[PDB]
Amino acid sequence: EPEPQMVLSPLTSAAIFLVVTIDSGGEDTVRDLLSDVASLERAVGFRAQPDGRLSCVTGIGSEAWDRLFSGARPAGLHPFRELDGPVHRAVATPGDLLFHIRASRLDLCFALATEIMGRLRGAVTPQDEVHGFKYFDERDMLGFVDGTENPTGAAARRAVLVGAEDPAFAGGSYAVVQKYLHDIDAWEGLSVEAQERVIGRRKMTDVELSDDVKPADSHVALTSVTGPDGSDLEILRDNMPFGSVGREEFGTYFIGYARTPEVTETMLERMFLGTASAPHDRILDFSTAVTGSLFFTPAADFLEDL
Amino acid sequence: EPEPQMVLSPLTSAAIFLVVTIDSGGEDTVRDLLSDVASLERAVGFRAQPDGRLSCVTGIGSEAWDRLFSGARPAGLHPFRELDGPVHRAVATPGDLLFHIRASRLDLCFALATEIMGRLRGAVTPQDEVHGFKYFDERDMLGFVDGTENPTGAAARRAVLVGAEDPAFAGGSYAVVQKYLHDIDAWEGLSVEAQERVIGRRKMTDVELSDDVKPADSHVALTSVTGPDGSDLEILRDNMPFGSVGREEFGTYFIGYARTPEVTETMLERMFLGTASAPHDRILDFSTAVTGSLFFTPAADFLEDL
Amino acid sequence: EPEPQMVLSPLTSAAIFLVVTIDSGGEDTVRDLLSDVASLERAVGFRAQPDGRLSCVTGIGSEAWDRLFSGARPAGLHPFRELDGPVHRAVATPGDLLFHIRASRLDLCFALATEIMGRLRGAVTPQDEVHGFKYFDERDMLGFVDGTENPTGAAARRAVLVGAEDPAFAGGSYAVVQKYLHDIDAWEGLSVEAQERVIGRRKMTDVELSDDVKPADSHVALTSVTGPDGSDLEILRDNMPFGSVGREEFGTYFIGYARTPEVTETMLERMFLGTASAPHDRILDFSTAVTGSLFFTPAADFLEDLS
Amino acid sequence: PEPQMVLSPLTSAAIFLVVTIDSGGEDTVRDLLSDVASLERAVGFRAQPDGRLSCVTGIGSEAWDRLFSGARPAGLHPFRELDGPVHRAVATPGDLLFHIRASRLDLCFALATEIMGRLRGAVTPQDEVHGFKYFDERDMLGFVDGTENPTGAAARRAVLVGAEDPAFAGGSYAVVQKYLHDIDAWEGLSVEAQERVIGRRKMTDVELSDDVKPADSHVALTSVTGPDGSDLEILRDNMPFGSVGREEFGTYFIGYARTPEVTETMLERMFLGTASAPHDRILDFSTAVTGSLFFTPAADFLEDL
Amino acid sequence: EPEPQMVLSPLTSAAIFLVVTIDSGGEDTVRDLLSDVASLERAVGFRAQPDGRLSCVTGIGSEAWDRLFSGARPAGLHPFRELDGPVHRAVATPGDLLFHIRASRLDLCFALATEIMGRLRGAVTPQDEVHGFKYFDERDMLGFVDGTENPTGAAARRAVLVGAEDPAFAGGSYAVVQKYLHDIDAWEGLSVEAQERVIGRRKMTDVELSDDVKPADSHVALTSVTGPDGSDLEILRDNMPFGSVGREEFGTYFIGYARTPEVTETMLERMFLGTASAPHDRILDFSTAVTGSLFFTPAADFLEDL
Amino acid sequence: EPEPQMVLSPLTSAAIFLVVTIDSGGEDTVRDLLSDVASLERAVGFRAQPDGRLSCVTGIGSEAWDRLFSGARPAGLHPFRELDGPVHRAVATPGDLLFHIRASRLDLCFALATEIMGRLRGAVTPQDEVHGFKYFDERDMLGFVDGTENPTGAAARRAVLVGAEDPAFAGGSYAVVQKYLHDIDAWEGLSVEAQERVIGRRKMTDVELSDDVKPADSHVALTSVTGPDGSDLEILRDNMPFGSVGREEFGTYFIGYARTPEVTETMLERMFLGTASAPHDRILDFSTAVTGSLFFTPAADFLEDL
Ligand code: HEM
Ligand code: HEM
Ligand code: HEM
Ligand code: HEM
Repeated sequence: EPEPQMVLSPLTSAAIFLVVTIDSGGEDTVRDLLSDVASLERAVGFRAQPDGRLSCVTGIGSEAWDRLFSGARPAGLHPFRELDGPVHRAVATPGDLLFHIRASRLDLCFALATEIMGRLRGAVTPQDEVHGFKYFDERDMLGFVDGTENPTGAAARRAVLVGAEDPAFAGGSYAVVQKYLHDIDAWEGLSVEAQERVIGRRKMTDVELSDDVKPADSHVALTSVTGPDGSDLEILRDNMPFGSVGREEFGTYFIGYARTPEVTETMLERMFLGTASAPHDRILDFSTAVTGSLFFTPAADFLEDL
Repeated sequence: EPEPQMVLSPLTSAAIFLVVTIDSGGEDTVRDLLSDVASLERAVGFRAQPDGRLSCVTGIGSEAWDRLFSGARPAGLHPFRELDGPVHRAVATPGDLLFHIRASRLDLCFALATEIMGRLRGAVTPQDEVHGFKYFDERDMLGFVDGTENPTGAAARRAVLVGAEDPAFAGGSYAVVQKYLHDIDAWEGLSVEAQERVIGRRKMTDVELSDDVKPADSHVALTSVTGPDGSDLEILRDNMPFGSVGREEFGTYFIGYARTPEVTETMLERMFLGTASAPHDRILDFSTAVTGSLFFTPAADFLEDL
Repeated sequence: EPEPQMVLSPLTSAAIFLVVTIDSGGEDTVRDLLSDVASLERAVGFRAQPDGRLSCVTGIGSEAWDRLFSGARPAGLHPFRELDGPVHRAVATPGDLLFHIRASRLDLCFALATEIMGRLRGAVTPQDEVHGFKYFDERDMLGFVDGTENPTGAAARRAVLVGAEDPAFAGGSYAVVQKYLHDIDAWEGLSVEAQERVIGRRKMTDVELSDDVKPADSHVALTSVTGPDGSDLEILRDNMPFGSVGREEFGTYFIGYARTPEVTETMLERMFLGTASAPHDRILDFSTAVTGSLFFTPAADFLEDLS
Repeated sequence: PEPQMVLSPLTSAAIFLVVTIDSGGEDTVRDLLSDVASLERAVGFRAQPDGRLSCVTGIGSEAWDRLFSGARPAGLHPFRELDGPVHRAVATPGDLLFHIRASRLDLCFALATEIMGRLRGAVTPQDEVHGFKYFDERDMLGFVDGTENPTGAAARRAVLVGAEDPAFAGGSYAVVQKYLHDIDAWEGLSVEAQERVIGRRKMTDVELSDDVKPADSHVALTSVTGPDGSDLEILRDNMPFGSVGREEFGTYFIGYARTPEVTETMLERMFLGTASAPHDRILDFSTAVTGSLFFTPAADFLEDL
Repeated sequence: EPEPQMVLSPLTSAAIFLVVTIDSGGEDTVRDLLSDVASLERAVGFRAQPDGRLSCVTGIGSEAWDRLFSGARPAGLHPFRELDGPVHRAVATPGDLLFHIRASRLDLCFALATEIMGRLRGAVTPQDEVHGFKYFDERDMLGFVDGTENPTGAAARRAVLVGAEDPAFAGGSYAVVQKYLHDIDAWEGLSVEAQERVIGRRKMTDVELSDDVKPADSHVALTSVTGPDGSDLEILRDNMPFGSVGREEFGTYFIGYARTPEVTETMLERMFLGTASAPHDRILDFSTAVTGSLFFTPAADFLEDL
Repeated sequence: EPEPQMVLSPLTSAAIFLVVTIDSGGEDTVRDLLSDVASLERAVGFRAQPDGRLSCVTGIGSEAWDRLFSGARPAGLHPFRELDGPVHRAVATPGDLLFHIRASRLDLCFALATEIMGRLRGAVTPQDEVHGFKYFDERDMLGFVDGTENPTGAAARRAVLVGAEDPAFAGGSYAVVQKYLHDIDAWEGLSVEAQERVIGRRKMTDVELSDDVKPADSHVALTSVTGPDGSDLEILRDNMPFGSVGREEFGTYFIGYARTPEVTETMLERMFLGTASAPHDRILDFSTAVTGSLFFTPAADFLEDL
């Protein structure tokens, strides 16, 4: 079988998100790193066995793919599609490589990132760097438990991993990243009950609102998508809080994995463009996307055979 | 193909056992809960990732099944069979629903139980509620390590999960519960060596007694059962100590999972009714069963498709 | 230099509260136990070094004291004073001995309680037994962080330990216990904002409400007491949640330590009888006291020097 | 007098927050200062036994005059800029210091949010650093950092203001400097060369013998004996920080002492050098980008506002 | 279908290595133990659930196999082959039974070893006993991170477990043990850079040296073996530091598992005898092997069916 | 005030006991180390803040003291007094320096011991080296909880630390070490009840036997000593289990601290020589002392001012 990257691994207490573009004539240096990335992961990771839980997921953008590789392309790989809604906008920003680094400790993440960037120095330009941290009982900056309804086990495997529909890239996945900044002043102006109506779940207990009470423009309502078969379309989210108190930055770093970008994009469209019953996702009234990129995260063996 | 409940999950340091009967005209409320139980489990459980280890196993009694569902019944589902032995008696007590809730912390168990009972309020009558706690190095109230010979891996899967013998209910299991109260005064009257002869294992080291020394009326001897094919008949036990010091209650809450109740019942019969070589299980001379109920724990997907 | 009991020790994740009365002619058996209690604590506790954090605080009631001991009495030792307010009542219930047992694990608590009761069997009658457990991020059954404003360090020592004002009992303390049951249905009927106005603190963040917004009948307002010298009167609280889901019991087991019972009683009076600005503590509209007892917890050396 | 948590040990997470007080912001600041310990408990109690949340509040020299009337701490003055032949220790603006520590970053961030929420519109942020533990108590140079910190009574005598200034007993002086390291240059050296810069073995953290230890090594220059012949000591709570993209690999230096003279003597030896050493060799790989001095008063001082 | 021993389990912080020879007429006692070994493992192990991580891997030597069993032999089972190189020698020493005991605590290891030896007393002669301990961030006595490049997941399973090539012993594995003593005085005489050239990896960061800088006589170079198929030949190593400061013993206890001993032996030959480009492994200039034994570790069910 | 060594620190899960004699003309090297010992402790210890709990207590023997220092001697410092009882003998063995190294991890202990011995190499001869480990719930090799009645707080300070009775050495303490080997075969021949009568406490629960049942020749009875004022004379014990399964070594490494050796010696005399009511300590019927040494552990500042 093909061996996937750690795209199915659970949420950790620390994360580093690193997005870079490949400079002119940097292809060679990048290809060398890509073949050594798993090697670097073990080099750092083994030091903190067995509680370290260091992993790195490497993603490659659409434009970057053509510059790096000859032959077949992943069927669903394309640039992030900008969504200009009536009120809210999902922007597309540059990104060739994604490094999604997770561990139970930030030091492990930072050490690995140092090794990666040390090898890439002079071949890449950094676009974005976010240091994520767990906030209390798995909460986001809005004060709600975040990640509850992530699929697990076989359900996760079927939702995330590329299969027979694109057999040359089986074991791969698609990652969509968006950096969100929150308007905390406005958010804290709402009552808890009002906030619950925005999300679609109880704040403290994380219990889902009943279908009779759950608004149609609530986050949970709009991101609940059924396919033609009537089965649920699911994504795996590894969102992390981040921020800077001085600059009044309180953020959610969104990352979602899916076997096809169509699933994530459908959810994006419902959020930004709305449905017949909802103008847009109410969460966006308190959340601004400042980045937006799409990457293909190939199977581990693909990177190694370079 | 069918996804079982957490019937194969290991012992935890905290547990809540909840047994209720369904009131007249409470069927509708119960069916609604049953479809939401896994949802409630995640809602509470996700807060304490990743060390929480919160799980809930839901069981349905024989009489309750007929009230709740139409169509096929699990082949082995029947009311708990009372055993009136010459000396000791295994009583049958009322119970329609079983909630076997486990976590590494009691708060998680209590929180989930609160949500379940909050939804069931006015539709059910509580019969029994036990808060179990780990006692030293996996000991019971008799001071012996308890659970040692539980099957693991494939052996556990084959012993616990319903398979091809009842294909419509594959992935299900049968749970037998008995609340035992111990006569500690009498037990502590025995020497350690005498106690070892009752159980069939060394007290401190938990090493099994050799076959030449192990009495025929010892607990280990009587609960060791070989089937017609010569293979060992096994059950998975999740026993928890409980008690109240003031009321002089020192208890073992027995729960055993098996793919067919015949296995558990055979062991029960040997214990209470005895064999040709043993009058009864010597453990019963220091243990009184005060409850007795049998439940079928269906596959997770069965509950969800309601 | 007198050695106090673990009355200054922090909150743990598990606790057992045990209240018993001494039967007729049980005095001798009780005195023997009291001299061995610290010994039993070590016997169980040492097994779980160093994360066990097993402790037992032993308290003796007013009536019980006279039955047990011959000489001087602690100056502030008296039976719990029942408070019959216009609406709410703080009941006084029987209790001769208090065992406040804490550890990081319930097994340690249960093991010690077993040894104590095994020695006391036939000499005492159990009045109350509560198994307390930590609830999330130090929350009570009302869903609020509970214990925030407990004094620490020197402030705790000055607030809790008997000193020169009663030198024969220096290193002792006074414990007031009340078992509260909560009306969760009524409580969950309120909005979070309304609940915050009852307590006097933000629910999720545990941040105290500003003085301009904090109601006069809020829990925090009424339990804030300044003495004649203008300094704050403080108590050390070791409250634990408890309950049974089936019987719809959601409880707070209140225990407060102070160097004099006057401090705790003042707070009690303000809660139940009210002030000029407040009828009563709004928390009592959702909380019923079902027990009430006062104990003196002597210095460790006092217990050891028996017989 | 009850001191702040200036004697508390190093934690795995820290937030350093330096702000200046805007014109007419004094009132808002004084209100916060009286509530800071209250806010610390509000957040800290949530994580009660593992959390180890603490906040040390420091006040600058210029800020002190704007905030308070009456006596000043004897040693309180603005950070003294040191213009050495080669290296420079810059002085940058800073009125308030918030040194926030915990075993988890969330606790630090939560407390910082509450503090800044109260100070919004009254202060301007100058610096914000999120510190993290790096392996076995290492700094960005790859050396164990904090080994020779005083403990127990020795720490108490070195850090806490006593009878020499009785009105401010239980207080302390904090010097902060944000350092950025030239990792490329540093990693160009052999381990042995690096050891000669620091004055200790890299892996084992064992101090070099006096026969081998260079006179311009970090350990040599920061070893100071007073007129009484006893060692002059400071308590350091240095934390690594950085951003991989911007090539920032930093040490956030913070040192507590009962008098700033001790820290300043060490600073002078580092930047200006001695007769035997031009300067501290560590500075050849380290650039100070901030420099501020604060007085951290006793806890009761803040509360009685 | 066959259940293997814990040969795939990760490194722990404590270990006991026990090598014994079977005395004349001790076969019967040994066979009885072998059938009870898993039983003894559970008896001790269950006490420290779930963080104990107690395991025991039992190995049987070539000569011992013939004395114990009739019928088929594992295809690759033979005595350890002594290697007399020009300079360095890999000695073969006596060993009939191997007990590889691991846990997160030494007490668990010692307790199990006590029970095993208690049963074997008078039937076996101890040859070697080593108490291993974790040294900082997974380091060996040479001060390098040790075990980094161990295979994981499916790769580990394919490298370690006997399969269809010997179907009667599927689920088994081959263990090679060597006790090494290090010349620390000589080693510490080298600069860090010189030490890095001996190993083939950076000392502190554990990052592998680039192929342009990595010497041909470095440890990593010589133990990197590609098969006829062009794929990498891998072994699973569970090396533990040990020693005594007074007697100047600073040791590495080498143990390597592989599906065939040919893999381990190839690496051994390259180390001791060298290649065309390298005289011998430079690590041996600072390391002396004092024991050398080869064992077959059968599937668990093989031991149980005795 | 004088700063003591970590003689009051609690028991840890790992320990190394190191006893050496000073070779001829080794005094200078030893004095240099003694001044650096605290420095070496911090160098290793700080790496594992804050759970490492690394400490080293350095002790100096009577004969060694005269060779190392001029001026005053500790009042109670003398060679270990051999006790030749009717049945059992407490031997005196050579020892000039004691290093009592403790931590929560063995690696820390081993690392520090390496540094100490590295500095002392060629100036000292090792006499004894023991690696101690925690055994279950603070048990010794006899299976009893060991250390229960150790004094704590002020009581410990008054029992252990030299005070005004010898003001020049205030903050110092006296350490007596004895390596005991146990006859486990004989011990396990006794019933639990018989073992309880030997010790004077219940085996499993660690509860002290009542005075009516406690034998006069029990360990607890003989080591209970009251001074002239009727208060108890106490010592602080840091006993650690050790052993080797192959060589049938199951040991207790006894170390006791006291402000004067008279206390420890009184207990020793009662144990070996007996009283009017007891021939000897029954524990000695199952325990053989193979070493015996007495050391003075000076205040920390004494070592530093060298
Ligand atoms: C009265 C309450 C009970 C207590 C305190 C108790 C305790 C124990 C103990 C100490 C052991 C040996 C260690 C172990 O393997 O777990 C054991 C084994 C066992 N018990 Fe029980 N038990 C009780 C009731 C039952 C009941 C009612 C059943 C059957 C329905 C049962 C089935 C077993 C089985 C199958 C074993 C494993 C025997 C073997 O294969 O070696 N137990 N029990
Ligand atoms: C450029 C950033 C700095 C780094 C990376 C750094 C690193 C270190 C290291 C690795 C040590 C040895 C281990 C230890 O005992 O902590 C040390 C010691 C020390 N450092 Fe620094 N340091 C820095 C700046 C400073 C500054 C600005 C001062 C104050 C003027 C200072 C004062 C000290 C002192 C007093 C010692 C202990 C010396 C002794 O008594 O042995 N350091 N530093
Ligand atoms: C003298 C004692 C030995 C020491 C101290 C030692 C140490 C090391 C170290 C530090 C590494 C690099 C990190 C790692 O991947 O584990 C390594 C790699 C390795 N060692 Fe050893 N080793 C020893 C003996 C052996 C022996 C006898 C074998 C085989 C029979 C062996 C096989 C390997 C293999 C296969 C690797 C991985 C190489 C790669 O694929 O990069 N080692 N060893
Ligand atoms: C032969 C090895 C020894 C073993 C296995 C051993 C074991 C024990 C045990 C199980 C206890 C009771 C629990 C406790 O309080 O710690 C105990 C108590 C004690 N032992 Fe030992 N012991 C040994 C040698 C010694 C020696 C040589 C001394 C004195 C020099 C000593 C002094 C004591 C003292 C003072 C107590 C406490 C007595 C009391 O007040 O209850 N032990 N020992």
